[PDB]
Order: sequence, then C-alpha cells, then structure tokens
Amino acid sequence: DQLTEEQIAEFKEAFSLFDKDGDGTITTKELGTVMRSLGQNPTEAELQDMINEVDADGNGTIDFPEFLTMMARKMKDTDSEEEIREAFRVFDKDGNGYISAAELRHVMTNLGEKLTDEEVDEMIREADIDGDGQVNYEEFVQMMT
Amino acid sequence: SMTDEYQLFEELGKGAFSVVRRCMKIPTGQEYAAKIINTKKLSARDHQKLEREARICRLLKHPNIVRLHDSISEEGFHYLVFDLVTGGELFEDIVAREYYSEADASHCIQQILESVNHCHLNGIVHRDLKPENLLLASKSKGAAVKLADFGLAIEVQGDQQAWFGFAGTPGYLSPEVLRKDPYGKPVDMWACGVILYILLVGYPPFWDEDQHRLYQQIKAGAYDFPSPEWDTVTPEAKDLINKMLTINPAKRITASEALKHPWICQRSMMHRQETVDCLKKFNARRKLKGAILTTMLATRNFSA
Ligand SMILES: CN(C)S(=O)(=O)c1ccc2c(c1)/C(=C/c1cc3c([nH]1)CCCC3)C(=O)N2
Ligand SMILES: [Ca+2]
Ligand SMILES: [Ca+2]
Ligand SMILES: [Ca+2]
Ligand SMILES: [Ca+2]
Repeated sequence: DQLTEEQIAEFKEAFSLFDKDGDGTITTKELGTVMRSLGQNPTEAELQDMINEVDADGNGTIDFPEFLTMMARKMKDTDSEEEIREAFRVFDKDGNGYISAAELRHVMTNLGEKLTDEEVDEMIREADIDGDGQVNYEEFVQMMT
Repeated sequence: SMTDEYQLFEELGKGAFSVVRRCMKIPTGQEYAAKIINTKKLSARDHQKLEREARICRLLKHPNIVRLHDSISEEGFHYLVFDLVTGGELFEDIVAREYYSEADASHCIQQILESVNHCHLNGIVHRDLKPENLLLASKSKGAAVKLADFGLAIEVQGDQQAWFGFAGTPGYLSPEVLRKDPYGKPVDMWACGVILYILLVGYPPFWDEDQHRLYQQIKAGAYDFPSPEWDTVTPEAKDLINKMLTINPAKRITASEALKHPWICQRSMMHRQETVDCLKKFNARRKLKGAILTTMLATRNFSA
C-alpha cells in the first residue's frame, strides 16, 4: 500500500520462490525446503515458529498478504545491514568477496529455478556496476538500497 | 443330389413343415444353413408360396439381406441353402439390452433401411418388417443386420398399388392395410418406424391386448413420446419416427429419403489468431532482487 508497484512485484517474485507448488500459500515444508536450499539449518520447531509468527489468521500457512506485511516491517537499519551481509555470503560460496555467474547459477538451481546461462549473465550485469563480470559487496549493497 | 453336394450336421431350428440344419459345401468346406422342407406335407398352395419365396430370395443379393445360395428340389424334400448367422434375432438383442443408444439405433436402422430400399428398387415389398425377421450375422458388436423371412413378400410393378391382402404382424401393420385400402412399398416404411421406436426405448408405439383397440390406435396414429424415457432422446430421432409413422402413405418418408435424414447420415469452429510481435522480456533485475530478498529472509533465523 505504501510500497511501490515494483516493490510489490519483487516481493511477489520472492513469494513464488517459497510457494513451490504455486497454490498461493507457503507451508512449513516449503519454508524448510527454501532455507535448507540456501544453506540454513533450522530445526523443525524453529520452522513451525517462523510460520506461526507470520501466520496472522492462524490457518497454518502463509499467504501473500501475510508474507508482505511481514517485510512491510521497517525494522532497524542495523538489522537490514546484517541481512544484506549474510545474504551476500550465501551467494559468494568461495568467500572471495565476489559473486561470479557460476555462483549465482548455483543459487538459482538450488532454489529450483531453471534459467539459461544468458539470463544469469544478465542478472550479474544488473548488479555489476564496474563491469568486471562479478558482483562485489559494495555492488550487492547498492542494489538492495 | 443334395447329399453329394452338402454335408449336413446338427439341427439349428424348426419351421412350418421344416428344419434348419448346419451344412457344409463338400468340395469347399464353407458352411451354411440348409432349410429342409418336407414337401410331401405341403399343399399345392403352400408349394406355390415356396416357389414365390425362393424366386424372390434368388433375386435379392445385398449385404443386409440373408442370401439364398442354392435351391435344390428332391423327391419329397426341398433344400434352401442360406447364409449361416450366429447372432440371433434383433428382437432378442433388444430384449437383452433393453434398448439401443442413439448411435447404435441409427446404425441399425440405417442397415434396415438399406435392405428395404434394395427390396423396393427390385419391385419387392416384404410386408413383414419386424425385429423377429432381422438377423445378426454373427456375435460381433459390429455384425451386419440381415433381413429374412420373405414368406409374405410380394412382387409389385413399379409404384402400382393394389389390395394385396391382409398380411403382416399386428403391431407392425400399416393404417392402409388396416383400412383395407390398396397399398404398396410404403407399408415397409411404417413398419420401419415401429422398429425405430422400439430400438430407442424398448417397447412398441402401439400396443393393446385387445387387438381391435390396437388396430384403432394404429389407424388413428395414436402414439406419443412419453416422459421420462423420451426426455433425453433427441428431437431429430423423434422427427424421423414421425415421418415414418405418417398415416397418409403418399406423405410417408421413403427408404431412400430416410437414408438422407440428418439423424442417419450427418452424425459425425475456426477462430482468428492474433499475431505475436515478440516474446516478453526476461526481467533480470526483478529476478535477482527476488532471490536476494528470499535469501535475506532465510538468513534471519541464523542471525536471530
Ligand atoms: C429366417 N428363418 C428363421 S429360416 O428358418 O428361413 C432361416 C434362414 C437362414 C438362416 C437360419 C434360419 C439360421 C438359423 C440359425 C439358428 C441358429 C443358428 N442359425 C446358429 C446357431 C444357433 C441357432 C441361419 O443360421 N441362417
Ligand atoms: Ca504452496
Ligand atoms: Ca495464514
Ligand atoms: Ca566468489
Ligand atoms: Ca563488479
């Protein structure tokens, strides 16, 4: 509502990555699949608590309004910095400070996406301001701010 | 003689002064049904009828008419060698199934109409169309229906009509025969209408235990298509029945016309397409931001 149309579209895209069967809700199992696909290791109790914290109407799954309102949370600026940094480290598998096309491809494969190598290169170029072919920390931050 | 040409086997059935036995042509091994008539028991009048019947059957060669292949006269016995059929009477198949689907009824009546049209083209009026006189050539779901029992058939000259006698089967009799009027080829088309009606719902259009009342109903054309059984039957089927069960024989549909009715012969959409100018552009930045946002969310549990 106070988000732009493009901001809403970006969150719909994120939502589609969680909602694997495309039924318009995210289950606990769906949440766990994404988390583990991104190298995160929550317990089953932790996953259910995450669902419970976001599930306003208490029907056991997260719909898009619930998913939105969650990240319509204007949390601390220090918390957003932390999220961006830890996210960077997820993409940068070898820890060299640069996200390569190969590394991005691996993340998208892990997430279940089927993209061509050209689409992945195009994605790198959207963030790769200095044009070296990789996304460094500063570029990654610029993109998300 | 007969026994030099045909090997006879078991009895298949009986008739008036007659038995039908399976038989086999000796040199070829092909099987038939031999109708064996004991002519020592026939009056001259009955032999004259047999003579007419055999003459008429010899004349008719058609896939929907039981074929007479041979007529052999011996002392006291006359042999008529017909197609063997193993599917029984259409009558019994109707009883077994209750009634036919419209697809199956149309296909059945189409063959019956071809048999009747062939008769009529050859100057023959059968006069006794009914399911009891129509035989299924084999037990196949696709078996041909074959017209049989030409014992009442008559030879007519073109479309000339006359009083040919009160003959036929009560429920199938035409109004013109019941009125004792001159008649002709159209009596078979009236009977066809009675059969189609029976095919579709499993009971006849005219029936009464008192035959006088039956005859009154027929002459009046007192039939209808009652609910609920007729409710799902298409109006095209009812229309064809109407045209067959027409009391005035000059206005009744002929076999050839009935074969062109849409319910019989017409049983078996383009839209503009828009130009595609291009494909939708992949949105690289939204794809990447969605993935990054997903990962940011995923890392909260590890941080918190
Ligand atoms: C039409 N009349 C019943 S008939 O006697 O002139 C006649 C004419 C042609 C026929 C048969 C009977 C006939 C009779 C028949 C009876 C049965 C069979 N065919 C197959 C085995 C079970 C019972 C047959 O195969 N071809
Ligand atoms: Ca789902
Ligand atoms: Ca919910
Ligand atoms: Ca790297
Ligand atoms: Ca770069």
